[PDB]
Amino acid sequence: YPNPPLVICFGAAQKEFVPTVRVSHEQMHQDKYSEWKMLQWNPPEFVRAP
Amino acid sequence: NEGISTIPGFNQIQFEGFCRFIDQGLTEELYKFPKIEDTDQEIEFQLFVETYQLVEPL
Repeated sequence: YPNPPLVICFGAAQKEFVPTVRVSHEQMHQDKYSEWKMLQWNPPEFVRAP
Repeated sequence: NEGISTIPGFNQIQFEGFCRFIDQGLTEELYKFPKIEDTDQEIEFQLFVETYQLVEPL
């Protein structure tokens, strides 16, 4: 056995998947995704480190 | 509201300036136009800022 202990990551393989989805009070524009980056500066409490 | 999340356009200043002009300055200047009252026996009129129509260039 190699020196670094092996770890097993059991689950599913998905490209970009955010499982924690709740309701956010503040919302942004519907179509303009160029201003959706503002909510990644002050994120909701549950999506601070997804 | 634009420009708070990305870099604004380099021609937005003159764009909004010309828009503000063609929106309010023409009417503001036509309002201060004086009224000429003469030609009693003749048919004339004054400057009424009610139509205010600009036609597209041919």
